[PDB]
Amino acid sequence: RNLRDLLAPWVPDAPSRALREMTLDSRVAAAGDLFVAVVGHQADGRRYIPQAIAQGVAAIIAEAKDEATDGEIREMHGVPVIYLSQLNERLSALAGRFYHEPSDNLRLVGVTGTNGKTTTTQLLAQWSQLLGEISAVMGTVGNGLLGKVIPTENTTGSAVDVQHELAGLVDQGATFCAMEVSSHGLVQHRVAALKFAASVFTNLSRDHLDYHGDMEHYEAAKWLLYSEHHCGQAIINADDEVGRRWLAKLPDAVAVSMEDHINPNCHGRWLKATEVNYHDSGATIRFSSSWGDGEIESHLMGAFNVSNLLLALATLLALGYPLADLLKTAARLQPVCGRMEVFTAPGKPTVVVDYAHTPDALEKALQAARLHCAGKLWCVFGCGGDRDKGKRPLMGAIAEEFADVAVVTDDNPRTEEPRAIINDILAGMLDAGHAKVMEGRAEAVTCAVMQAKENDVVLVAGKGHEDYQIVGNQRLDYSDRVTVARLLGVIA
Ligand SMILES: Cc1ccc(CN2CCS(=O)(=O)CC2)cc1
Ligand SMILES: Cc1ccc(CN2CCS(=O)(=O)CC2)cc1
Repeated sequence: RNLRDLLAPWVPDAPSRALREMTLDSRVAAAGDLFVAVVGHQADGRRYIPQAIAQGVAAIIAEAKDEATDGEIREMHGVPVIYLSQLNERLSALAGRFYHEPSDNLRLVGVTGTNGKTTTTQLLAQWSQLLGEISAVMGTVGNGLLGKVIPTENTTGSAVDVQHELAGLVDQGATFCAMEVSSHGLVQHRVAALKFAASVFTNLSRDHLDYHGDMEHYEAAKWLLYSEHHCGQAIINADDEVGRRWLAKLPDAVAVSMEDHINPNCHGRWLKATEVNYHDSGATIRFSSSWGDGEIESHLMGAFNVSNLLLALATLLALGYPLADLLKTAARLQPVCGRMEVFTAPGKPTVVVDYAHTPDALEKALQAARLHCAGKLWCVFGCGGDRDKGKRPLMGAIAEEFADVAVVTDDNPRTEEPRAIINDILAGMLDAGHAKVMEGRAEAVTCAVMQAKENDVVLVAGKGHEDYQIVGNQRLDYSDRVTVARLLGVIA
């Protein structure tokens, strides 16, 4: 890594310096590093140029605004300081070049939208890996090779971090990466120089866009951004209103629908579910497409996961993965752990474990579960103690309305009186007397599972993958998934 070669596309006469790492943070900037001094909200990195120099950085690249002209090479204490205009806009490209263009050394698929980003990302990574790739994910659940994702707990990734982490995955042997792209990330030019093989839009609609002008400006803002990016093949959910409008303007984009929103007259590429049977262990999805027709046995639950699966299918088809091989591997696609995760056993009720711990998520989960439920829908849940109490009666009302049997139990009561939490939940119900209350979560889960009929579905909500019950100050070892598996005579 040489400063001269790094800047060759932009600054021809740049000094030759060996460079170690690229950083925006003067605190971590060590000897031999390239320190990049940017201007943002409140913060001006050029402030810390002397500190970085004092810490022995090999070179600096700095926002030219007000202090210099574009491409201006200065020299401070023997260290090159090269100034670039609109440095925030160019940071992705700068870092891309520094890290040897990792997006040109694997197949990068970007996924954007409000809902289904995480799931669609995981399905892309899983499915590609089943077809022989070494797949990776980047997003909110974390970054890493499939099955080895390191959480992004409390770390906002800059344009440099994005390129760095992608290069990390390349180094680890990744040939495919499914990346969640946040609305904020796109606007802040954090993926500006990435060569996306495909861009997947789970939805383009947003709230607070009722005025024609606002909708107009939103669309224009986004369309502008996408015109500046290397998006590759566009795969767009046509069940979204904005999606459809965009599809009408994008003859090379792939239209994906499960609600009959494909318009055959355009002769574009398309994929649509023609019928779905939601059964006790997943969904049988019959589909037609410009690549051919087929039938997939998905082990994911609900209509939203049909959409997500179809988006991943359409994307991989667009990228040239053979339909036959995709069909042959579809049954091996699994849910994101504790996200509408189905557990079935011969002659037992179907049990779904989901993380849903808010009123909207609980409603969505129950609505999804209902589709697969020939008999009665059971809902086993509680609410966390020592947290906001407002959701409690709302979750009670939801359980009462969207389930047939509400089983109210404990869920991390912490230091709060467990029964007090339950009372708050019951308060929200029209007929609290119709709900079952059982304390001991394990006991409540058992109650539902052992009593529920063969054709019933039991939703166990609130924890998903979170393998503990916080009672008092103890993080006691407990798992909904393990409890359910044992009750069904299967393995979690
Ligand atoms: C430290 C780190 C955190 C997160 C990411 C992932 N990246 C976030 C920004 S994004 O949404 O524009 C594209 C994905 C990378 C590195
Ligand atoms: C998903 C997406 C990708 C690109 C664009 C902008 N692009 C401008 C050049 S074009 O008219 O050839 C094709 C559209 C918008 C949306």
